Amino acid sequence: METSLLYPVTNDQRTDQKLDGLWQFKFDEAGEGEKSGWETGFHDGVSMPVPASFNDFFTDKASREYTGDFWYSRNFFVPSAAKGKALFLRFDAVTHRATIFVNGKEIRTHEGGFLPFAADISEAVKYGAENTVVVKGNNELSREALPAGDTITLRNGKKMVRPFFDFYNYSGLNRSVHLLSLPQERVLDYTTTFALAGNDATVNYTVETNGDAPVTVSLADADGQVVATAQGKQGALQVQNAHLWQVRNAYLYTLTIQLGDDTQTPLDTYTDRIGIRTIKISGTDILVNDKPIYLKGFGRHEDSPFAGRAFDLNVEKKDFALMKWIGANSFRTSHYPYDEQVYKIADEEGFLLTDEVPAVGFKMASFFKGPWLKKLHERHIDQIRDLIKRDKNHPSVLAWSLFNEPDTIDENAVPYFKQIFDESKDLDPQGRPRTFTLSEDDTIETSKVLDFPDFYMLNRYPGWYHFGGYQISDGEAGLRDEMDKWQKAGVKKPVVFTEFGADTEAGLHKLPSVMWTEEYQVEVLKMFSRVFDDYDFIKGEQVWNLADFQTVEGNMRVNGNKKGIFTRDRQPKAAAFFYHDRWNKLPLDYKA
Amino acid sequence: TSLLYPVTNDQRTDQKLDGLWQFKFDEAGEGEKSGWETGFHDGVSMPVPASFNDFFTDKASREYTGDFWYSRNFFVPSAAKGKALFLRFDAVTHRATIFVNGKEIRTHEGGFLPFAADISEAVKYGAENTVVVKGNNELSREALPAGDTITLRNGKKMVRPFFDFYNYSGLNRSVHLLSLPQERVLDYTTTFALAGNDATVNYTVETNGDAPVTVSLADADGQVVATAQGKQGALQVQNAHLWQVRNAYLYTLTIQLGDDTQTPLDTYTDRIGIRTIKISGTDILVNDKPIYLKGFGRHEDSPFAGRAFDLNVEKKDFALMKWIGANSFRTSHYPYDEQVYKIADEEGFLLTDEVPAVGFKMASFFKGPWLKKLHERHIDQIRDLIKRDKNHPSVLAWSLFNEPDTIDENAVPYFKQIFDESKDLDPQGRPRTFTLSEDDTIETSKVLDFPDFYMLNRYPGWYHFGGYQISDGEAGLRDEMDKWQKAGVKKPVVFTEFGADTEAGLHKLPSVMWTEEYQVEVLKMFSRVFDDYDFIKGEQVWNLADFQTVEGNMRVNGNKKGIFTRDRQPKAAAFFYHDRWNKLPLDYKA
Ligand SMILES: [Cl-]
Repeated sequence: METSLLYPVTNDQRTDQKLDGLWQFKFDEAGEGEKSGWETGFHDGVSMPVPASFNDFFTDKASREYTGDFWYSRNFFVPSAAKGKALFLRFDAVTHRATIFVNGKEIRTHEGGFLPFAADISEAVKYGAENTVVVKGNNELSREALPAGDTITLRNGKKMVRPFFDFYNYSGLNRSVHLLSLPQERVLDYTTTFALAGNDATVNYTVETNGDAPVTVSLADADGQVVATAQGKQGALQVQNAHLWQVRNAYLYTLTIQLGDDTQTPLDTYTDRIGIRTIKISGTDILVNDKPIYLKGFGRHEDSPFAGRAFDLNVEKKDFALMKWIGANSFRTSHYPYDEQVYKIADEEGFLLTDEVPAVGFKMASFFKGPWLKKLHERHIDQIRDLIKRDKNHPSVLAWSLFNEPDTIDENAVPYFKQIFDESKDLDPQGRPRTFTLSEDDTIETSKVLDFPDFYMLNRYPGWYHFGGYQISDGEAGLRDEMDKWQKAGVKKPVVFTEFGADTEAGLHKLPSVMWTEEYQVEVLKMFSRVFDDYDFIKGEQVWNLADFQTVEGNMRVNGNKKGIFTRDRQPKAAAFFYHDRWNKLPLDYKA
Repeated sequence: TSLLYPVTNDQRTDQKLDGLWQFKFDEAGEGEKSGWETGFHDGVSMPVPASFNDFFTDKASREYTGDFWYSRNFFVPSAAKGKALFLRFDAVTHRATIFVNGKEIRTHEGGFLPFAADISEAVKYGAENTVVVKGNNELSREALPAGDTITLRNGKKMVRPFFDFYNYSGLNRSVHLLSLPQERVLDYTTTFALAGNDATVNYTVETNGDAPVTVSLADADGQVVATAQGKQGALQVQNAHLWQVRNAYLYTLTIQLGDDTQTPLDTYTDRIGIRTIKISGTDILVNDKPIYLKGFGRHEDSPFAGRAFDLNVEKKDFALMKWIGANSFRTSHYPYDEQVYKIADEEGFLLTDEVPAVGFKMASFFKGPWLKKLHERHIDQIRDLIKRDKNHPSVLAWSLFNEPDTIDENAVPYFKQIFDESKDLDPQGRPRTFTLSEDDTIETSKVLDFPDFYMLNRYPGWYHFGGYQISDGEAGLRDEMDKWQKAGVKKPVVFTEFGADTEAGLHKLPSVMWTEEYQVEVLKMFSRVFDDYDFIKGEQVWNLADFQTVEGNMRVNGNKKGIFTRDRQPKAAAFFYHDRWNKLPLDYKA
């Protein structure tokens, strides 16, 4: 029930100072952190950068694999000019679980390590003095929290995780920490939808505030020129001769919201950039601004060698440099909400994102049978609400993914899907498509939930998990056989392939190819391309993965996952040049 | 005296002595004073054929320089009493003395051409006998290939070559025990002419007696199509199947000694291809049509045998060269095992046969007292090479130096002499040439009148104008190509080295030197240049596969300029040539 997830801005009514830097850090295996006073703060631990996953900074494995309570400590200054304002610490992500103490006093908890949350500390600090913030984070996985997984205990006592997902359990203060001072009466939320008529457009907005003061809304273009204004919390901004936002061709207008009448100084100002564009599913078409498009891309994680799962602006800007070069125009934020700065860059660069909530693991290799479904569901729907509230105004969000590879064959999955889909059908004012990925075991013959998603996202791995090597010929025929069945039943919704590919160890070559070589990656991708091109209802290809990424140790995991088109260092495998050639030859309206 | 390859029939036997010999180093030079020439069994087992270097875990052995000893027992059949008995050594790198049953039979200089020892009177027919080989692998400016031997401050001897490849040494090729007739074929020659659909093989036969000679040619199905009598003669082949590039057809030649009445005294058989080679101004003509050369760039180098011939690697190297569209290669920088040419003959490849005249330059050379003995051994190894490989249809040209220092005006007497003393050795009179290094250019080279066609070694984008400078390196190469064109070049030009070290697995966007992408970028550049000039009639890239090399800070475990890895898998540049070369016809530029 987060009152507001607006991204921090700086103006005369709102301040935002980052608390990033080095913190004190201590493990707590015994769980006696609070018994012995760590919540008042400490400086007898190890320095830990923020934001950063804490796991890879340690040379010993038990610390890399640590599972339990852990503590971050820091001092921060509160200016005396802040007295009277609404004061918040905004945590952009604490994986997975956090209790926040300021000066020894408990402020709040939070569940879910991938969305932001703020702590009202207005009453917990001395103004004009140094205060202390302590974070008691937790790490464990259970089937009652997203991402789904288990926590086991080695015979020697140490806890460790057995995830139901691929990626590594990178943990800790994974994203920035802000100190905010906001007006007492302020903007909490706003919403935008768009309509196009001829060369003109209309933004339809609403604004939520914690009070009754008047609301002025003003829309300015790229050069600061005001082009529409309106009064009140509902309204319609008329933009004549609009500059539409276009795939791989962004145009962003600045939106400005202010509280007060013209006898006041503005009691609050908020500011955000939005793109004027519309998204419709029509038949099997995905329409952006009423012309069909064809998705090309990935397939991503937030993973980097030094930050773990933490947001790094350098790695993010290179991922976009690469993705623009290679011809992509879309990617899915698998398998969890990304740092907010990523959606701002997709807006700036004209990319189409599939925003995913962290519901991986709904799949035991009897899931929906059990009793952890009650608590799991609360957290799932709550994480879906907060995700849609945070990112709804980004032009680059195209669709919401509400599961990843859930067990759709279990008939008991249908009551759960009915509930999730019912409870979310109206969260997004733009009413974009809501979907999920179907795993390989989940086909037109075996899935029970094919009626729900607004378009289809298939995860197919012929040539890797099935029909590998010289059997690849049988795998293509068996995929063509499935795609034949969709066609017969007459798919009325678009189909998008969202995973496929091949683990590839850069530098491994063979002629002829063998699984794991660079040549085999290309043969596999060429094979998929031949299938995609032979069916009109296939409307996009998102390969797995963009880069190689870290993973839980295992005998099938050559240090992480290696399915990337690029290495973890962000350099290209042979498959990168394949797609660089294919994707820059496919137009935006491919198949139409 | 005879370098014919061994064959098996009723007059001639041939049995390999390959396998595990005994082996000992002789750093002191006491082996003969110690009685080792009588054979020994107190050393280490060593495969033959194979270089001995890579079988030792200590660097002192791997790098050993000096006298080393091989010893083996072998059985001489009773049935062989009365024939000419021979130990034939296919290659002993670089120097050998041969002992049988402790008796010194013969010595040999040069480590890449075969020699035979007559052991007819040194054996006990019907029992075991001993063969011991005393080898040496020192280098000096008086032997090919050229280099120096130094002593370290700790006494140990170490080689410092004037060439790139590693000093792989020992019994690098098979050892045969031969049984030959007392009167036998020693040599033969072939030359060809064409006329319509008919051809003429012009042969001669060298013998060590006066018995009559009888030559017959049969086609691939065994049908006889021409006979002749006499030590000189001409076989008339009606409606001949010509030997074509990447399209071989081989006739079987059979030489037989003795008149129509006696038991046959000797039989010798070989496989030849009917085809002609002419340099017509600026074209290379095979069967009177112009060709365009594409290929490598090779070494005899494999992980486990070293320099030694390994038939598995050779058939694999050939499988790859056909896959990639190539049709030629140069046996840099020394004659190869004789099997390489027979496969070349069966696969219709064109070979440039190179004598180990490498390292004739320092970092001058033709201004030293070593030339006199160097030249002795040089023109002798030229004679042995042409005598051995004459009759192969697949040998296109002879290469008499690799990267000699032709800038000094003193190279000119020596070239003059080498080129006069080889003038009339090859009966087919194929073109004689050599490679010009980066420093030897139209502006600076003093031996440009000698070669029959020009072989160019250029490394823009690697040893000069690397990295972002590559564009200035391309411009300089076209500069030099403009000056050749200005100088009115009348002989053909073939690029025979160019390329870039590449560590398989190193990727960068944009590229940096040593990555797979940069190599493709460099090879594309050279291609752009080659295609804008008509006198350029061939591209032989360096190198086919990563090969081993002396240790140095620029050698990342050997040379890495190879299109394929030392294990013979492709780098990205493999697929660039696979695309390009399989689209250039055999008559590109005509
Ligand atoms: Cl206070």
